[PDB]
Amino acid sequence: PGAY
Amino acid sequence: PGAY
Amino acid sequence: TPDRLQQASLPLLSNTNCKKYWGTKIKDAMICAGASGVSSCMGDSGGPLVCKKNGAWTLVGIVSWGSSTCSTSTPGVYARVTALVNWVQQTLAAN
Amino acid sequence: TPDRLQQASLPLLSNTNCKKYWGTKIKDAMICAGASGVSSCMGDSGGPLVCKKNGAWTLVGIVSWGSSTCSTSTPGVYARVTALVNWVQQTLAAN
Amino acid sequence: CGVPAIQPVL
Amino acid sequence: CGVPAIQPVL
Amino acid sequence: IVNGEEAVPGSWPWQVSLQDKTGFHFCGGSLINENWVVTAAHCGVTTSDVVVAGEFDQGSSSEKIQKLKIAKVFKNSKYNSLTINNDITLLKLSTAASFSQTVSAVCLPSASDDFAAGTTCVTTGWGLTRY
Amino acid sequence: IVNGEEAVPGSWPWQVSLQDKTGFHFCGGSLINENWVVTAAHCGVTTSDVVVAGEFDQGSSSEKIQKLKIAKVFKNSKYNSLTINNDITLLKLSTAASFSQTVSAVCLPSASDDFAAGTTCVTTGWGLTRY
Repeated sequence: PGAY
Repeated sequence: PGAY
Repeated sequence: TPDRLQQASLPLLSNTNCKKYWGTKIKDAMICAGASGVSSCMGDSGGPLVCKKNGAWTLVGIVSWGSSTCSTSTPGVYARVTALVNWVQQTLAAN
Repeated sequence: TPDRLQQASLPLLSNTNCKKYWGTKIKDAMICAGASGVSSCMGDSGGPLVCKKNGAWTLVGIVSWGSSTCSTSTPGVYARVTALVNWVQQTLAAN
Repeated sequence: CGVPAIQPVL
Repeated sequence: CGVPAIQPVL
Repeated sequence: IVNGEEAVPGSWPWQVSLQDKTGFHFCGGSLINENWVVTAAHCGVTTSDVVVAGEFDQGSSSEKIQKLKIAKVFKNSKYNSLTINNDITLLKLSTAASFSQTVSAVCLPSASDDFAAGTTCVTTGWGLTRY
Repeated sequence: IVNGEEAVPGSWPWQVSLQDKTGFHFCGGSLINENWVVTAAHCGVTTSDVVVAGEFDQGSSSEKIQKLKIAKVFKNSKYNSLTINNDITLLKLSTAASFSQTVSAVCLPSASDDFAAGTTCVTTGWGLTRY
């Protein structure tokens, strides 16, 4: 990820 | 991002 | 991952201040918050960032992205609802 | 973003070697490739990582994620098709 | 909208 | 499957 | 949420949970009315996913929760997957949610609304508590 | 792809382009047969998105490309959005693709297949060429  |  | 719903209050930041942490990835339809000892994390995405305006909680941002390790020291990034509300109105109005 | 379709060849790595760059984020249904001077990047996601087996190109991985700046020095991460092919067969067989 | 029947406690 | 009519040039 | 705290049950009535058919919570959302929930475009919600409303404890089997089906997914046409910009998607529910003390709608701002830096707001969810 | 090179036109017949209704390329995919394309679960493909086949230059208006509609999206039930694990989604096309010299299928491995580390394989796409 990096996105939540 | 982090995802491609 | 918690079984029970969590909550946290956090300050809103300006995009220019947020650009110091994130640089050019911070676009106009984005709004940062945090870097205050708390942090949204994986699994929270899509959820609300509400602010109380005139007695009522108003949807200000939608959890999008931020630090990969959910660092409480860096601001999270949410979709800015003001820049999107016109599209929501149009979509509801036609369906 | 290129108008014309790009291509690149790159070596496959072992998950244990890849864990040195990515740590515990590398799961079993993942397979790395790259760190060879080339790198998949944003917009490539969903696309193929094909290997030639017995004369035919066989789908080995699907572009998933990797470095945020597409560093040609770090391996990209693709969904490992062998760990998923049974689900594909089941899905096609029932629709 | 925006005013819960069970108010939040912060 | 897997064998293009227009072969790749690497 | 890292360093968050437990909320009072039912105090954030619009908070919904997007779960796949497996029962796995993968993304949150907000009810904007009885037939529409708003979430992130990058959640990749499909019509086989379910929207759970009125839920506080995902481990409880005794909560009166509402499992609503999705009729259609509306991904913002301006959404950019490469930059994750305009990350908003609307969900039209096939089954209409029934508002009660624990299920209701959050308000939307007008395009004109300004929220000053420094303002303390709130965010809720069942996302990881520590990485 | 960073440091990639231009492919011979039509040499990767299974490569498809997922575009939103705006015409924007947001993710790639592979045709596995005339009615099914495989892509990443995290692309968040919906039924209003389009699958373009037989395309080489996204800037050309003179290519005989196939714009196929999506009937149903099948997100792998094991997909984990928190870890991005089991990142695979199947697309059932409402309109069947017509195979030709420039449009055909990639082969799938058997669950038993092993691809040794060190093996040189290939990846294609219209993703950024430099960040």
